[PDB]
Amino acid sequence: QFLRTDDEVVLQCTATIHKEQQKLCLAAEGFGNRLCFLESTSVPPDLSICTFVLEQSLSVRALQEMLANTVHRTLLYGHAILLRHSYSGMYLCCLSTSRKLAFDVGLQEDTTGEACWWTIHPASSEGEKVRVGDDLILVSVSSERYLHLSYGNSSWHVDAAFQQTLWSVAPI
Repeated sequence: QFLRTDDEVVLQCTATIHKEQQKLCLAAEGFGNRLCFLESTSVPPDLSICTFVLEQSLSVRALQEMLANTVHRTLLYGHAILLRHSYSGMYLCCLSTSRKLAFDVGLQEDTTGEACWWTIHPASSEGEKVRVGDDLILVSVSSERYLHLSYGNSSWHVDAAFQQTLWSVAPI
């Protein structure tokens, strides 16, 4: 099975500290605060806020074409993608707010611009079809930062950083 577009997926990652390993899912809520967060699993507690739709999928050339002009397809490594949040209808984006050399990651409704675009990359070839069960690296088209699993005081967080994180994107 290979990942396609217009799908409903869950972005998961593996967090290990003090030898305790767990699966975390990316999530958010439309109300008030905009930032995303992570839920522990085992299936996460809340799954409605945990689902994303692969609305679009373009080449970087194509994406930049449309932008410059204004001045169920499959996914391929290197392509930029757009992830809408089922609940809020807003879009997974990379913000310009920090937390300190890392940006915040949240929802926003404005789908124009590069901030809401994430290029997908392989764990270890560009142009190849993305197979379900593959691990993905996501890079922000706007900032060129990575969707990153971060650790704070007591909790795990997500941000756009200079270091990478592997994401188990899968449907359900």
